[PDB]
Amino acid sequence: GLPVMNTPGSNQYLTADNFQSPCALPEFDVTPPIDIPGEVKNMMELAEIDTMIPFDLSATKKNTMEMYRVRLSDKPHTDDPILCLSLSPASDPRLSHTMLGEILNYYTHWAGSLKFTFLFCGSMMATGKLLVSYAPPGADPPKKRKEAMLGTHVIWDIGLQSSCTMVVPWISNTTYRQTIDTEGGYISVFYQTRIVVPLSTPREMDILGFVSACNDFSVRLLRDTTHI
Amino acid sequence: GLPVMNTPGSNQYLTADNFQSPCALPEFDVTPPIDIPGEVKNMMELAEIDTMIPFDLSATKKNTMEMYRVRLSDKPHTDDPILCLSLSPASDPRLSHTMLGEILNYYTHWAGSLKFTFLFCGSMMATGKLLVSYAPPGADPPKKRKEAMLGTHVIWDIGLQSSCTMVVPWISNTTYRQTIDTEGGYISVFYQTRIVVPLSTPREMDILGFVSACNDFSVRLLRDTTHI
Amino acid sequence: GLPVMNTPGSNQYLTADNFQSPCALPEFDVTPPIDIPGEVKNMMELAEIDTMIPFDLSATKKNTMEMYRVRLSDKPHTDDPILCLSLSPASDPRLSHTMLGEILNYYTHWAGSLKFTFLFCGSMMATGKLLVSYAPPGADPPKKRKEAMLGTHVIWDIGLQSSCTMVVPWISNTTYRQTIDTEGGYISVFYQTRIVVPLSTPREMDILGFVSACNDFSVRLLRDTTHI
Amino acid sequence: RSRSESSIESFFARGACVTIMTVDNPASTTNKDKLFAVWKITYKDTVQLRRKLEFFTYSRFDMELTFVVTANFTETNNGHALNQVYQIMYVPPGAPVPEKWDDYTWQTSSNPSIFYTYGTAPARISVPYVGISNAYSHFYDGFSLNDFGILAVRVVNDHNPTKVTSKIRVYLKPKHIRVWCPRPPRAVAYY
Repeated sequence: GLPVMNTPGSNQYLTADNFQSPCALPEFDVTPPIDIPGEVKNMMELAEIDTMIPFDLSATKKNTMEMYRVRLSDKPHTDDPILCLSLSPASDPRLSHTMLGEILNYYTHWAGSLKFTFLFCGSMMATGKLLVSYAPPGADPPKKRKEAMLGTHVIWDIGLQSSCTMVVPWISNTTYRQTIDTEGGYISVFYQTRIVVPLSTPREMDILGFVSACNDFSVRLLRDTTHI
Repeated sequence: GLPVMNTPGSNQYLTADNFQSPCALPEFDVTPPIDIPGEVKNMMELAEIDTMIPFDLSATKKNTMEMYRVRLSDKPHTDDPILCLSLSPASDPRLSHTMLGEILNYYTHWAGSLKFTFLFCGSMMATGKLLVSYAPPGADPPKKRKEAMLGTHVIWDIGLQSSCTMVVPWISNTTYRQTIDTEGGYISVFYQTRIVVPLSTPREMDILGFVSACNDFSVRLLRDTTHI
Repeated sequence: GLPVMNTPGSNQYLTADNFQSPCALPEFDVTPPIDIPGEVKNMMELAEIDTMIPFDLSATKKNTMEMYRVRLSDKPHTDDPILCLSLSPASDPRLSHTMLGEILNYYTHWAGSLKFTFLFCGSMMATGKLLVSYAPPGADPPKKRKEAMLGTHVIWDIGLQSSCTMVVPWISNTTYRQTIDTEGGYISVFYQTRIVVPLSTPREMDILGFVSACNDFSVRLLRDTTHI
Repeated sequence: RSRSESSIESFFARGACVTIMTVDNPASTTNKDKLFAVWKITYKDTVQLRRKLEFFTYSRFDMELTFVVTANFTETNNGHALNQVYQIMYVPPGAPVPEKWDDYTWQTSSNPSIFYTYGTAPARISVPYVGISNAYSHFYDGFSLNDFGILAVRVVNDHNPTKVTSKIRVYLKPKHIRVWCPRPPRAVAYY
């Protein structure tokens, strides 16, 4: 009847396509779905959940709660960072294992703003001030508190607020960061002042760190790799 | 379902065709493009750019700046042309290597108006008059200044304007000139008067020549040949 | 997608069909055509052109101007026709070679009205009367002038009008005449009176004959045969 | 006169075989590596296309790829076989490329794939512009060339005891092109 011409591309299965397929149970009525609470509509809405960053990946400390706290102490008051942290959400083992990172693993380009958090979880009576600094990419992580105070940085008073939060900003020439290897910036924490305390209270506080995506974050070009 | 008949031509790949093909990344969002300045929309908009004509293709002078100037001198005042030039944009090595020519190379018929230019680039104090003549096709290039003055020709005073421009007109019976071999016309330059000068200023001026297409120019039936 | 069924007839090349075929130069712009004068729109508009009828196909007289004139003479005044002529535009060698016939050759049925002409081309002073008679088909060509005068017939006076024209009419039971073998009618010319002349003027006049189709003529079912 | 035949498209838009991927049926006998063939889509081999592109500095273009496959038995022997089927994998930029014949990559969900059964309408897909930047570049004046993915082909019928070599011409044809900053063209010679 109607004259037609099959062009090239006919009879090839193309995984990456979708066309109305004939259904194998056309009579069968499907069970209606219910309003189960907690429907996810977009992967980003998981990247948006602040999760813990394994700061210590020392064979010993890893694979146990210990890989998540930072032993804020009161030992010789050195001048290096308390914990430096490169913001290559994918190019860094520390950040790689996070949830954010887990979703990033399934994509090649992603580009947004990471927001971090540092919940202090030491004595209620303990008190001090730590300097948290954002070394922007291209540069070098600061090694002295001084250098870091010159840069951007919060001066977070332990005693006043148990948690310093802070959204690092989005940047990239190539307006989509590549997950693979090589920049991204850093985040360090400096003892600004020692963590002074009243009575026998231990001189061993700890700090937890979070990370997540902000609304501006997004990913593109999916790429699963998981195999065996 | 709908009865159909596959006519001849089905299942043949025809390089020269275009049909909506199934896309391999239907989910993938493409990077939006920016307003990069200098977008070209049509090849002609390159043919429209006056470029330099290698007047001398002598093995020696060629493949170096020297293949582009004309040694206007003050030696025995001969009566031949200073530089004759056949306007076969493709059938002539001199004009072949130009940009115009480069685009012409990718087509069989083209048909418009070439506009030439002769920028004199000798002393500011130097002065003279050269006769530039358009011998139309079919005829023979003029060999004496006299014959050329009878034809069409500008009398371009060096001293008054450093550059004689002049659009040669479009002609052809076969209202599309064929790039291959055999007419097209000529363009000669005659010393009209010697190039007189004041003091030790050298008696060696030079002249540059340009060529390009005018709005009426166009090409048709593409034909790439480049191989190895 | 859309469910379809290829019916019989698919993938067969059928010379006698026409379907939009993919074009091999979709970018290529065609040269616009001009108003060349003398565009033909229908083959009939050639059959409509009176051409000459080779009355004599005698090996000798043929293949030279001689195959077209009739030696009207002034020899023994016999009583047969001057030139009988069967109107089988195709079934008769004489009429076959004409232009009309040439187009008829490319068809099986045709059916219209032939119009003939007899341009006398003898002395300006010569004079006489010839009887031209249309023997309709089925009958027999007339052999005496008398019989022919009983039939339809013009009495054409040489002296008054140098040319007798006359449209023979269309007929056929089978309302489309078949070109092959067997009727069609005849056309004869009788000396009605001798062709009397003044002085030494020669007693050898001549007459030319034309034939062509009228508006009612048409052909159907094409059939080329030309081979080797 | 009209300009149409020389617009950017009419110029660039033209099917041009850019390569011939060749593979061999997994003849368990002695087939070494011809098992699969893989090619990183790059213009840089077809002088023709290459040249037309270098006429500019920047450009964007949805590339469409057709596939023409051609087989034949290597041994004049009573070569029998059932219509084979080729797998055509497109590997988008920055994705792992198969190594083994049976490397997990063929299975990996990311990669759009094609199963073309021999002797049928030529296969075809069309990746859209995939530059990470805003246009593919043709020249660069900086330090650490762009990608357009990888094609990968492998026969799928396995224990065939008759070697069946097969070429696969790829006919890439730029579509929806747009260019920037024309540059003088390189002499035919250097390539």
